[PDB]
Amino acid sequence: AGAAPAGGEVRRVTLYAERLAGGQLGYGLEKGKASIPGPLIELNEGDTLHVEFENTLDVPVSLHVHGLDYEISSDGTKQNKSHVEPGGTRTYTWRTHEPGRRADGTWRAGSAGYWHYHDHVVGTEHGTGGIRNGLYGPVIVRRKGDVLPDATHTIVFNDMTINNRPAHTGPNFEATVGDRVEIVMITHGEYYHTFHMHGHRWADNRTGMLTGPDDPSQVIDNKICGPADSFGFQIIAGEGVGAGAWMYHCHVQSHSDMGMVGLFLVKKPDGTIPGYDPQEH
Amino acid sequence: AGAAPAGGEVRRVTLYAERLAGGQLGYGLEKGKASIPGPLIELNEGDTLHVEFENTLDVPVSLHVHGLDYEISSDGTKQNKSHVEPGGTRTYTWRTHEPGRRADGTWRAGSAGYWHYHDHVVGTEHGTGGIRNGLYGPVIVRRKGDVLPDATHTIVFNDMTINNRPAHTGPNFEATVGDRVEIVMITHGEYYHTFHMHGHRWADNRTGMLTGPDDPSQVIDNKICGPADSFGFQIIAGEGVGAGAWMYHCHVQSHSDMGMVGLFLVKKPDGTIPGYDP
Amino acid sequence: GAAPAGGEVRRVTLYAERLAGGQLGYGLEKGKASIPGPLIELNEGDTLHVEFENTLDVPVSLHVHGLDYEISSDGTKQNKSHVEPGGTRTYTWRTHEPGRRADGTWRAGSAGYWHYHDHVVGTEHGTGGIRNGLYGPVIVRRKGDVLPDATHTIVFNDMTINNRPAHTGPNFEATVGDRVEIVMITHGEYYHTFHMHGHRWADNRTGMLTGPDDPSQVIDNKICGPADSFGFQIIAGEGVGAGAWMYHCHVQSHSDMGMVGLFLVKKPDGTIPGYDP
Ligand SMILES: [Cu+2]
Ligand SMILES: [Cu+2]
Ligand SMILES: [Cu+2]
Ligand SMILES: [Cu+2]
Ligand SMILES: [Cu+2]
Ligand SMILES: [Cu+2]
Ligand SMILES: [Cu+2]
Ligand SMILES: [Cu+2]
Ligand SMILES: [Cu+2]
Ligand SMILES: [O]
Repeated sequence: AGAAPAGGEVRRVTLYAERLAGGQLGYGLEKGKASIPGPLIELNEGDTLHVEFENTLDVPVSLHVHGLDYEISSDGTKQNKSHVEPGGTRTYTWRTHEPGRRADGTWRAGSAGYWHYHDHVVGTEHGTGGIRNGLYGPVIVRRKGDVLPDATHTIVFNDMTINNRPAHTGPNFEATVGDRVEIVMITHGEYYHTFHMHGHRWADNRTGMLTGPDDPSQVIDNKICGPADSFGFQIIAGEGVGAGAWMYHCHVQSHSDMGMVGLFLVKKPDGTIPGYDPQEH
Repeated sequence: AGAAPAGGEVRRVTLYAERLAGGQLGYGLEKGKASIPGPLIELNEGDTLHVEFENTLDVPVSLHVHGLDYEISSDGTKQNKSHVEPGGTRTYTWRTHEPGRRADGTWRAGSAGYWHYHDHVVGTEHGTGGIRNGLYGPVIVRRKGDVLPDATHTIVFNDMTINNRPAHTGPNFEATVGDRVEIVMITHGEYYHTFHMHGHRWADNRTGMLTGPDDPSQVIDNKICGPADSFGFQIIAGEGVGAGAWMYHCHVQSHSDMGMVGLFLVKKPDGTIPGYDP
Repeated sequence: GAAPAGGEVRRVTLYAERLAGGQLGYGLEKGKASIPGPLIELNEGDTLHVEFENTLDVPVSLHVHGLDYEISSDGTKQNKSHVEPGGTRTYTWRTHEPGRRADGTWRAGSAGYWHYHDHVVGTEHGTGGIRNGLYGPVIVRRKGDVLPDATHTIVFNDMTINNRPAHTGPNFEATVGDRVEIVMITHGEYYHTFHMHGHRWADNRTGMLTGPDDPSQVIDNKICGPADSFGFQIIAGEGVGAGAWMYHCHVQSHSDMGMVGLFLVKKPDGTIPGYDP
């Protein structure tokens, strides 16, 4: 898909918090297309995003971002009078920025990386009940020259669920051998977990690729993660291992048993998966 | 900026273990002056420090540090007769070393970082009564050319508290927009936590800040941590996000909800906090 | 000294058996099983065929982290690659050197501190097979890697170190100045914080910085949860001297209840000063 360009476009989008089946809550880019996870927000460093947000719930909701620049007005908390009342609208405003030398000669970390947004005022003032119900979603902020993927898949460990799904309902994601798949992995709630993928590995750093033969970042297939931790990577599907149904799961042993498990379906060029007996789950 | 010198002085300090109000145990720089956490001890790589310790409790205590060089005699553990009787005194010596190449020709990591000290002898032989009641403190060992801060603030997640404080008592931490703020973050006791800061982000490396455009240290705003973990960072306060009461909190949902929160009170240059009730 | 560049096809026989005391483990010969299992060491490019035998009365299997295996070597009941009671199976592991793709991007190497474990006993994620000790280490070395005087594996399995009864180590001995490798794996149900007295290491691939432009953190305390694996190499007693150098999980209760051990660093004349158990 090429590579990211340099940023600096004032983007704007519409966001709504809606009720979902089963008492669940979610964000969507249009009324009635709310999902869990929320819609993937993607940005290039420099970009500015106005988020026009409406609350269709009977309770106040908010919209709070990790890792992006925001004045306190866009804090998204009761503490800075920045929530959205029932039936209310409010425009939030996020900025990103590039790395660069400061006047004291110290490097200013840019805004790039794998981030998230969630609610901060439902249930409690730290968003506990809203986060549990599914008011969360991913934010990617690229830097110029970042390799771009063929696909992007978000995997939130929210307590003992994957993306609030029922135990052992995945989700599963598909690809084809060689694809540049990207994974965003976020964690929410009470518990710590350990994210693990069969047959694939990545570098523990911003992009999940090594920069080169002098990138000392370690190569893992298992990452521990806690509430609100976010990381991402990109892998080449089946690189060095082939097609097949490739397990991902939480490696905390009671958590894969209770069903924090899903499948990375990496397919041959003809769309088949060898040995994928769908009844092996 | 104005950085940290090279090291290699011999330094000396007096530290006491005391009871404070209501079952509290703590280290101080002089008597009566005990604090939780204990006093910040700061060095530059290669400095030797001679801690002249005195136990003022009616039970044994020790002084044990992370990451610095000490010889086995200054473990601060009962298991090798390093603890201190009630009323006793003992000098613990910690050393620091610069980075450098070795005998076999590999690079030997400097003793620089964000470290800590704690008791190892109260309640149990791993300091479980002593860690739980406040007998811990921060340690920073600066390299050469380390950027120096305007202020330093220690945040310790000691099981379910920040600095053995009551629930929902901060601490709160003040700065002006533009101040170079260093944060010493230590976890202790029983729970993993995940450290969070509103509006501010830092590098997951030694300094908390990147070396330049080839430093691949991840930039994060949320860090999982477990007992005896120590990291730290420098951020430019309200840089790119402005003045206001910026929350920091354990992002474990019940933990924040149960009071593991405090406010980073950041000022416009006139000493006021937009949107906050001072 | 230094590790070579890989490329051999290496064969080995592997056995799952019951141990005394009702546990389970892997060995290289029959009656020689161990918890953890034996250390498997590879160079980047090395292929290893694992001639594997289930001597247990239930399906066991072998599943590896890090390495390149085809879905046929997956080790899961899910992909029908577990081994029935009494059966044999060859699991094949490959490794790859790093290198730049036609992509232009940089492909990471198989090198690392890895581990194998059972995926089919107890449950279909090997929870009962890991619990009773069916686990063990792997070190894939990159061309030129430093090689040590010793390697020791410390597995945090729930609240046991190497499935050992509480407060019984294991202790490992060394002489001042030795180069000592530690493989640290965690398994099971709990998070942990692995800590060593008197010693520190780099939080990167090898546990040692490349030099003064390696920005890696230096630590002596690392939080790890089920299936985490890492390693390092420390110079024994470096700058700190001989002694009984304690290592433990740093969750207070976990240390209190026997997740402790010792790193016994001898003076060259074999004395460990002031040590008396
Ligand atoms: Cu928050
Ligand atoms: Cu989990
Ligand atoms: Cu948050
Ligand atoms: Cu200790
Ligand atoms: Cu917490
Ligand atoms: Cu300690
Ligand atoms: Cu698995
Ligand atoms: Cu533990
Ligand atoms: Cu596994
Ligand atoms: O696994």
